[PDB]
Amino acid sequence: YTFRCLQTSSFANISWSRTDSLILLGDLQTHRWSNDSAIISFTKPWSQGKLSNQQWEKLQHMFQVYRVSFTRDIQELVKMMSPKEDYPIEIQLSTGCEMYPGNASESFFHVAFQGKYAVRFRGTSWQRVLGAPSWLDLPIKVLNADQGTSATVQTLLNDTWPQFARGLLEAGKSDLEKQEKPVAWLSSVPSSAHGHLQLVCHVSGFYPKPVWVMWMRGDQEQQGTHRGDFLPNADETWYLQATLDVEAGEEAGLACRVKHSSLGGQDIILYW
Amino acid sequence: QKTPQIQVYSRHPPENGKPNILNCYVTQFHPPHIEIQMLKNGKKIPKVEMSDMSFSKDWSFYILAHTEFTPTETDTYACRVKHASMAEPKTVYWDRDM
Ligand SMILES: CCCCCCCCCCCCCCCCCC(=O)O[C@H](COC(=O)CCCCCCCCC)COP(=O)(O)O
Ligand SMILES: *[C@@H]1O[C@H](CO)[C@@H](O[C@@H]2O[C@H](CO)[C@@H](O)[C@H](O)[C@H]2NC(C)=O)[C@H](O)[C@H]1NC(C)=O
Ligand SMILES: *[C@@H]1O[C@H](CO)[C@@H](O)[C@H](O)[C@H]1NC(C)=O
Repeated sequence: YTFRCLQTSSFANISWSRTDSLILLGDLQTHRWSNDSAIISFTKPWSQGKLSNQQWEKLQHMFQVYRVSFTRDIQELVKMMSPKEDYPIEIQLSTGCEMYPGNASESFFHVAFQGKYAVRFRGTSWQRVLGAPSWLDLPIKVLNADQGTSATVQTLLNDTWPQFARGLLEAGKSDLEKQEKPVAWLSSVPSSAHGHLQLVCHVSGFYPKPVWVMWMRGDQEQQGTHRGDFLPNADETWYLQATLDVEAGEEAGLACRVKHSSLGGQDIILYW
Repeated sequence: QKTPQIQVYSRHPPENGKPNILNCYVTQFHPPHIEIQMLKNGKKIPKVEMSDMSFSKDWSFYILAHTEFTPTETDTYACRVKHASMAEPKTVYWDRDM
């Protein structure tokens, strides 16, 4: 399970900006924070984790001070060095920790600039990453001078994230382990070849994410089964489709088999 | 700049006359400024819910638009996206068979 605070910031000019953020624990959204909103909203009944209301308020206050200070800094950093193209500026922040079994965790603070991975935080300082424009070295040097901010980021990565995230993981364990059953249905589309058909197995509403979907001829797995990408549902269950290219007449006797943790061992076997 | 990929799919098996939810998953676009519309017979559906703008490990933006719909034999459904990476809006029609 990865705990991650994702921030999307847009600087249109020297005055206009908007920053929007959310928090995810695994594939479940736990918090929301829009630009116009002054307070962070819970999107789950367990989003406070194991924090007391006084502990949550101190964490929220830190974020409130940070959002104004971030906006102010990027603005200052841009004004102090006109980088030929001052605006528009697109910033993506990803900070949190990867949760490993046994109270162990690995914290991170990564930054993308204009859609590309630009900066990281390691030890006590910000480091430009391979590929980021070299002129970013100057604002990175300015930012690194502030030992106070650097100590907060150290506190955040070493104390705030691993402790808040473990508590969040504990309070959200039953939700992250709830079993939702997949429902399967079949269809076909004529393929770009005469006497060729594409068989589609649609699988939706399952939770957790790990699933197995295969087109079969009895006990024989059809190697030609192509798994699509995992597509979200609004209720945070998953959707997936697996396709198979066949010659006309070869559909008869084919089945879609789906193995999911919510079905026990009773696999869905859906014949064409 | 990155061009948006669009995928239109339903929550439940589609059955004519049975209420359902139509999904439109827009991904791989940069920058995050985007206009997403869901259409029924080319006309904009008024009740469309959007998830909060989020991104993947590889910084690829993603958003899910969804709406309540009742599939029919004569109605067409679509998801139209307008993004600066494209000269024209991209419309992808719901095909229950794909
Ligand atoms: C010319 C181009 C523009 C430069 C682009 C360079 C890329 C960005 C470099 C890396 C991103 C750094 C993030 C900025 C953090 C600055 C926050 C700050 O200013 O710190 C504290 C306030 O922040 C805090 O409370 C601690 C920071 C923790 C942030 C955690 C929240 C992130 C999760 C959404 C107050 O300092 P000042 O008085 O100088 O304003
Ligand atoms: C947070 O944890 C990091 C380790 O990831 C600590 O980093 C060390 O900091 C000292 C200076 O204070 C450096 O000389 C070491 O080289 C750092 N270690 C590594 C592995 O880079 C950091 O000090 C901790 N900060 C707080 C305030 O707890
Ligand atoms: C974002 O919020 C800040 C603080 O409330 C405000 O000054 C700024 O104008 C807002 N930006 C937009 C585009 O809403």
